[PDB]
Amino acid sequence: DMIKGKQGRFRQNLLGKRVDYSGRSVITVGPYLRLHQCGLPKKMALELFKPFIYGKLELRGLATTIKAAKKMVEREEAVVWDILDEVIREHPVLLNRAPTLHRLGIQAFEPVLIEGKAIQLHPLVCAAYNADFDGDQMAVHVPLTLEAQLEARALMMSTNNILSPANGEPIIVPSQDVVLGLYYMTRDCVNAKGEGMVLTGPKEAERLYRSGLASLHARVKVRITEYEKDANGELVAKTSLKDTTVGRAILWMIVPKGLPYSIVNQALGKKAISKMLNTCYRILGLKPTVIFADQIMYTGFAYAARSGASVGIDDMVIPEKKHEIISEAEAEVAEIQEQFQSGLVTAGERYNKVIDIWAAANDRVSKAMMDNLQTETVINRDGQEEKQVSFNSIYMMADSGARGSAAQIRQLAGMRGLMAKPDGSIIETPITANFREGLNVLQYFISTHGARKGLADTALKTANSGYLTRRLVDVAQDLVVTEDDCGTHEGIMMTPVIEGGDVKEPLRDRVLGRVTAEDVLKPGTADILVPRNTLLHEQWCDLLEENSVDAVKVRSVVSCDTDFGVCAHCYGRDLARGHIINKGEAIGVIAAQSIGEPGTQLTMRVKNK
Amino acid sequence: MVYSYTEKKRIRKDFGKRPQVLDVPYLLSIQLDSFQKFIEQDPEGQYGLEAAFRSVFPIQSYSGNSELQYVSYRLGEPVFDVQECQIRGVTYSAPLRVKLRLVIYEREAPEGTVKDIKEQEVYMGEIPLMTDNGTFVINGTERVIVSQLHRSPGVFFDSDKGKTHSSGKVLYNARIIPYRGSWLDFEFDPKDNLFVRIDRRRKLPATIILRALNYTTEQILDLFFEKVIFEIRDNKLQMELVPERLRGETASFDIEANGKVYVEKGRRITARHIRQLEKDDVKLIEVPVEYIAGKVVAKDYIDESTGELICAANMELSLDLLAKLSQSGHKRIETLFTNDLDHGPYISETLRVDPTNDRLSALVEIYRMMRPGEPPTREAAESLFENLFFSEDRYDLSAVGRMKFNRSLLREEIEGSGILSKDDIIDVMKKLIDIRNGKGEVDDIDHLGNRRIRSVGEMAENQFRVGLVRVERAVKERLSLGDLDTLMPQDMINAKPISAAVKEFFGSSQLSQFMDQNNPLSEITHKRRISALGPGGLTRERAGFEVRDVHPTHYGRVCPIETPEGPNIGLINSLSVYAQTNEYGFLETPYRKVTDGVVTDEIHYLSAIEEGNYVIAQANSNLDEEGHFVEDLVTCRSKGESSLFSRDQVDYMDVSTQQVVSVGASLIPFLEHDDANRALMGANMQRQAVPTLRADKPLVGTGMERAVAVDSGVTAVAKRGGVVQYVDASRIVIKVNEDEMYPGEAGIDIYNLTKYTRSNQNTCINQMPCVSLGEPVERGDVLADGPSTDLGELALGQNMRVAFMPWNGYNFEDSILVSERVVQEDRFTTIHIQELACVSRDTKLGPEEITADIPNVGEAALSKLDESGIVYIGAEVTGGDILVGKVTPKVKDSSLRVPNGVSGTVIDVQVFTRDGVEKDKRALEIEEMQLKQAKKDLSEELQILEAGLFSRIRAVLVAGGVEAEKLDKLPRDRWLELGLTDEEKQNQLEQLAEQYDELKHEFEKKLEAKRRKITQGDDLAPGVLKIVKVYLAVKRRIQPGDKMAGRHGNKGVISKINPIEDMPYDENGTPVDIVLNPLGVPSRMNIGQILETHLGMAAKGIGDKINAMLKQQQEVAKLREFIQRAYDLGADVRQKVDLSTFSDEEVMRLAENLRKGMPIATPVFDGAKEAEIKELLKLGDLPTSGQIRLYDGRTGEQFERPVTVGYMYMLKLNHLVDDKMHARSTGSYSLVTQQPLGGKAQFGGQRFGEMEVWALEAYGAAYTLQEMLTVKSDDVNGRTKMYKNIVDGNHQMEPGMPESFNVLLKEIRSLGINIELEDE
RNA sequence: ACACAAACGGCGCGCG
DNA sequence: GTCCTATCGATCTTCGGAAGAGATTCAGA
DNA sequence: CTGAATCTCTTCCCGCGCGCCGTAGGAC
Ligand SMILES: [Mg+2]
Ligand SMILES: [Zn+2]
Repeated sequence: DMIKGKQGRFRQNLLGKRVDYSGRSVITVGPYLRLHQCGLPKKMALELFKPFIYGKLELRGLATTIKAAKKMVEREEAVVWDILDEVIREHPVLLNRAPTLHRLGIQAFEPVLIEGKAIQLHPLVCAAYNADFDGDQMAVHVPLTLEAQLEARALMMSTNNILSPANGEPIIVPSQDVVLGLYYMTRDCVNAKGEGMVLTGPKEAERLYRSGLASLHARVKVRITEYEKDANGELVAKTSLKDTTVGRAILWMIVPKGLPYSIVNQALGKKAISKMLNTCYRILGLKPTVIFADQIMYTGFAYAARSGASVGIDDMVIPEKKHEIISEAEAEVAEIQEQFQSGLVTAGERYNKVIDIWAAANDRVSKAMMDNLQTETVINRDGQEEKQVSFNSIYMMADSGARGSAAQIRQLAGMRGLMAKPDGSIIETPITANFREGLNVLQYFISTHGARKGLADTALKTANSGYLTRRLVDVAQDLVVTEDDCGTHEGIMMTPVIEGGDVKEPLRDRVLGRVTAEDVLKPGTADILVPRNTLLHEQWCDLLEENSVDAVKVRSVVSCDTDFGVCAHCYGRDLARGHIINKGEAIGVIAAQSIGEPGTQLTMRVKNK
Repeated sequence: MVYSYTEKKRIRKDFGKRPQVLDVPYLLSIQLDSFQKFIEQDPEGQYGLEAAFRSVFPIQSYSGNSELQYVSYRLGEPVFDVQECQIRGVTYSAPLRVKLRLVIYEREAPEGTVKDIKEQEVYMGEIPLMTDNGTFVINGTERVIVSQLHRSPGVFFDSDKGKTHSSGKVLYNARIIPYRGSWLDFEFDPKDNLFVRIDRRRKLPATIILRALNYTTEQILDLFFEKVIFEIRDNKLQMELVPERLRGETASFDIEANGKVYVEKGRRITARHIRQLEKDDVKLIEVPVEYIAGKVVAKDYIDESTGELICAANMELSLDLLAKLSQSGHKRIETLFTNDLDHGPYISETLRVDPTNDRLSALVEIYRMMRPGEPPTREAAESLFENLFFSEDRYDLSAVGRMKFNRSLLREEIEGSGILSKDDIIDVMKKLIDIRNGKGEVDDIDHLGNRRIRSVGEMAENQFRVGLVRVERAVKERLSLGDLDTLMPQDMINAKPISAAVKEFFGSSQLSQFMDQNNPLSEITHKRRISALGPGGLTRERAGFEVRDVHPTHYGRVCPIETPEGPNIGLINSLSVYAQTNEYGFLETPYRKVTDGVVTDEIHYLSAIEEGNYVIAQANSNLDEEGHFVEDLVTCRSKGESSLFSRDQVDYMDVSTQQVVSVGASLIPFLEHDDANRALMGANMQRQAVPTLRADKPLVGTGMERAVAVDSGVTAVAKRGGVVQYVDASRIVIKVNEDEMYPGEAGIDIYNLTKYTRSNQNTCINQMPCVSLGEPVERGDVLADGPSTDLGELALGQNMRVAFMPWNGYNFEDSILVSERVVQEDRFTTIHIQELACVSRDTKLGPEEITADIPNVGEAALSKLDESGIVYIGAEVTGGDILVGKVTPKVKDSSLRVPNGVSGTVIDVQVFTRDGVEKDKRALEIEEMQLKQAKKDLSEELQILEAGLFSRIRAVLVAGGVEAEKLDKLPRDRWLELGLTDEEKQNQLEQLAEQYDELKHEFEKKLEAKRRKITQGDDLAPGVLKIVKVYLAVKRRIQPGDKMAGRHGNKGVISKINPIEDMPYDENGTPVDIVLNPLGVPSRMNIGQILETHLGMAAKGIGDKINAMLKQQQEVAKLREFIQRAYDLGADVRQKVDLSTFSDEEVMRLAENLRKGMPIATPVFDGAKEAEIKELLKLGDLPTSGQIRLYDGRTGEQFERPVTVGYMYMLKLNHLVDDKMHARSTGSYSLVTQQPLGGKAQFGGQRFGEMEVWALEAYGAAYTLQEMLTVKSDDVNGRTKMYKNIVDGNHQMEPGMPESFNVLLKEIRSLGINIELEDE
């Protein structure tokens, strides 16, 4: 028993063990923190570094002996804090949430000291950690030796880990609040205070807004300068005049050089910000990106507060058609039931026709509800009135992509809609009521079936998925990239998934980052467009799709002829580095974890020319 | 409308519309009734200890024709009261004592008594009395026993889908589950043969039992199969056709009669064809003889002409067999009517499988299976078989079990024997066959009707009976062995086994819960909780989604929302507000009757099986005040399905909209608007709430606040109609109206408030007064508030001033922003109490003692102690400070010190000792002090008692022995001295003096008894013979990381404290208390919270305008008009008040209470609508939108456009950061494995989880990992050397080798395996 | 003599 | 009361679940 | 030596917080 199973030595002790110089704390968000920084409480810090403190004290010579040093620390005297600051001056530290999803689940930080007891985390990072501040705890560990410190700083440090390893894509995309404030800022108003002036540049734009003589999203003409990096990368400037809203100009000041102004000259939802930041990094590199992220984070909070982006019950405008469509639909359903009483239709046909009537009714409600809210703003511009996208709180939150979805608003403003038993059978009458007006008892009771089912599935799924991952990690762990080339000229061929008729994925995304197995045949015949083992990075992939390619042959890890391992060229690009992998890396765990995290999100319960 | 004095101080404004008839039933009814029913010595034979005994007794021995027979029991009063028992830290047990008759009947004669003796009240029992609040007091503990949901005793019918042996077949299952004893199961084999198995033992053919039940094959066939017949009628064996049996058939030959053909080969048969066939007398038809051969014979047959028997029932026919029986002279051959689907051959199928033939073989065979590899014996087999299902002592169906069973078989008679019988088995068997033949329907185990609730009383009794069974073995042997002429019953029965059984049951059973005393609501919801776990139930992992998911029958019976998070989901459930339990233990709910056209106030309770028959309208459905539904048709659930039905076409209506939810959900206002997910969270968080020091009340209420507080029992109640005269914040005493003053009674009632005392969750429960001397009270009025209560209104948290908006990211995510004002305002300051105790041991190197002469410890700590070595009450201490100066020889400071990292104040000393132990000065004074306190209460009680006794003397002194000039100056005991004969005055003086002495004696003996109890020591555990208990009080403010929750599932942690200047503030110069993240609202879909804040904001405004007038000297007329207009506002609300009547004095008193803010009620599903809210805002001082502009406290500039500003009720959860934050740099290590200790209680280190190692592995870092396990976890040598190097500033590690690895190697090597390390 | 300190294994309830 | 001493293993409130592959196992072929 | 219908010892997210609680039989 002591050996076998979950309680066995292997799991109990060997593959996981309690460690000194560790602590756990409750989490909090520190907006002031820079991305590389983390805030921790003095109390924990004082404990954690006692051996370090003693050394400095005896290096100071203030403590005659270890016991004396320990004795002084009990005082918590000012000098202790002075030494503690010196000790902690740059020492990296490790923070991990539990259970970890992936290697991003653990990252290194530089500490700052706090009077309270919670541990403070940068908001942008926590999202990657999947932290929700409803009470989440977190564990801290300190690397002791020189080698670990460099290891922690070189790899784990947050600045290194902007890219997801499951996909070479930024995991840092801003928060709900940060994105919304910018979204509100980047929106435009047809007419506004101070509208219609000409500004030399952002400098006066900020001043004019700060003085309140012009509104943030008021329309304005501006002069601006922007930089292009030449064929080699040398950045040269151009100046031009633009028509824009004021908020865009001020935000441009935060934008570093080398990025076209057009990307920001538009309303910026999470969609736009996601690709803007992603492209920015590739064009400019990492170092500007990390600092660029912080300024984005600071700005978003500041003007989100100024916006006063509150939400109120009055904001939830209800379409009058809701009653009309409901009454209209109800009449038709009654006809279907009567026709069944007439014998004109079977019960199943009677049933399914009714739900179709409801489906049309609900959608028409969605049409009316959604169309009204977005349309809800009529404004005067130098006389006469015009329509523009509504500044409604609810619409902005969903439209910005910060939170929710069209379904949520449809329930709240429209109807909770059709609903089903635990068996999945749809109740032959939907939940016609919205939430702005209360449910009826039975309607609410019906909803309980769905809600609990969702919780039930989650509970067992989370347990089942973990046991799956354990199986994955064990088998995968053995594989390691050790060779540069295995020698094969063979490979597999890649295509876009062609199902449900035409494609449902682009071949561009899949071939990216791989290596050819044979030279690419150029459009036409006998001409070769790419070498036989070219690292298929972005431009060539763009070049290929520019051509009439349908499929291409690439080397694969499975085809890799390596002994006791894998060859780098077969693996190609590293998701977390962009460039080809460094030799000596155990990919197997990475792949296992990559699959493991998303698995939790699953569930356990002629057409054209 | 009129109100009580307690009600007439905060008349909570209401908006509910429905004038519900039925009041909220008493909450704890289930528990109290359960135990009361169990504990009573009910003369009737059902339920309670009496029933258990009658089940067991009489108990007899074959040996001497001797028995001991049962007589009823006596129950003794408890040794100590609740608090004395609690203080002493023991179980609040009562003793059981019984009478029984022990007899010896005569041998060789009619069994008259040689000797019989009735027991001298043998005692063996200690059972915990259900405390007043329905809890049970255990040793130093208070516990709650939850109610268990278990599969009811009855017969079940089930089918499998897809699991049917992969064949795509349908498999049918039938099970009989007794109330007690062996399981019995019947099953349809994939090969369609019917098999039986006992207690999940190996498969057997059902027919074996039939033989065991002494039935022949022909009898078996007659029971199960209808006959089909052929007869020699002028030619070969014409068939006795019954045309109806041709249903769905196609003829294979000519079917003809009366010169008319009705069917021919290949032609189908139908009903109209059948009508002609029988109508035309087709009773005989010569089927082609080969068709006869296809059938199977229904009987065994003889060749009577030769006295020979050659034919077997179940034998399939052949043409020669037709000749053989005809050769035997038989006029008829009988065969078993069958159809390929309508009438299956399953019994015949089984008969072919069955190897057994006779009852001997059946009895032998079954015994063999029950007794594998054991000697059979015919009578042994029979007796064993009898035990299986035909003796209560091994198989028993309770009254409910039999009733349930009879209901299943569609018996109109529900009564029956507790044991089974042949017919009962046959009926069940046939039903399963009926289902197989497509003429039966399966049950739904999840349907409530199949499920019943067990309560404390029921479970305890069964546990009690089990103990008797273990007595049975002992007593029987003793009785068999005993001489019986000098042995007496106390010898025959010994307590130990029985006491243990109940004793261990309470302390160990999963259903026994260490009560979540967190807060008043936590207890009550915890007490009415339903669990599926435990014996006879499922297990937290073995539960399919279907069982977990809410079932339609749950409506109005089990709250669908309350189920707690985690694996408990769907397993743990709470009763509805109006829930009730049937005598059978079925959860039942009341409904109103649709009497013809009018719904009527008559109410009837139904179980789900009853509800299926009728149609029931929604509670909120409109009606015309006569009973007729305003709409001619209404929405109703008939068989759980939702459909609309006409007035007088519907049958019943639900009494109350709140009927669907439990109390925990009920407290959430505007629930109808909010999504279930958040709602569920809110309910659980309620019990998570911790009281606050400055607790006042909820503003936006639901209407449960008064009821919950009263039924909780934490508040004091007026037991009699009375007026108040005393206050000390420790006791309250009431003078009672004459109509409730009893003829030989004082006429006064006194109560003692419970003060600061650690809860089960380390929180104080001190009660507070809410009254004044001379103040009147009705019976049942609220006398004293308890934790989280005011005026008997449940008050968990605080009404905060809040707005929704982003604020510099500090409120991103659930993060909650907080103002320094709130902490200064004490809103969420809270008090915690911790207990620390020390024991003195019989250490073999010399026993321990408490002393101030601690070795080498500093003077300052010693100063904190007294000369007894004990810290003083009221002291203030910090981590490491000495509390108990206990020491060990060889002397040593084996003393108790404050835990590291905590500071608190000291209030308690309780000292205990074994018998034969000397006391100290501290204990003596405390013990004497408590004695004095009891005496003081007794004296004051005596003072009124004698005062009433004096009143009798003084009254007659008005007319006889008149001495009013010096009335009481002649002492009131000297009043007797009058030199009088039997005269009226003397008779009063002389007789009442005897009563005066008895009264004096009662206090004396009560006084003596009290101090004697207080004086005595305790039966401490061995190895220690004196104990001291110390309590420590901690006051806690709010810090970043504390967990905060709003009722609408909006939980979040707070992280900031701001200079009050920074907070956004309104044009009226008022800052907000809190700021919340707005983006959560659409994500959570709990808009109701916003409705709360809007309403609360309006409620505050009403109070403010009231406050301004009261702050001014506005005359009462203004106050009268303003308040009355406030209450009358709204739609057709149910509530009303008549302020004009209240003397203009209670108006001020009532009005003063209002100036804090208007308290409002909001029925769960009949709350106020927006239009009403808009009017209130207009009646207030705010726009109908409720949103306001605000200004940045940092810059003084206005925020863009209005924002939501409102007043919300907010709760503090018992999870504040300091109680969870933990850190360790260095510390001890475990012996069995050198890895660090674990957890917070011990100074353990964090566990580096297995998965997290993988994450580390994902990165290329290796040195970190090496250091992680070697240095930091599992290498004594390395970590010590590392320790020095750090002092040396090298920060370098030596590789080492994990010690635990050696442990594994040893263990493996300790196996039969040889394992080694290889150098090369 | 310049030095150790109080957990082994279960159960229930909650937590993200 | 304290303290010594020898096994420990039957009949009672038991059943409360279930996917997946190596024996052993049902029906002849 | 073919066949299913029979057959039983593996496994059941990672961590955390209290509370309780552990051989039988006997000199009387
Ligand atoms: Mg969380
Ligand atoms: Zn390769």
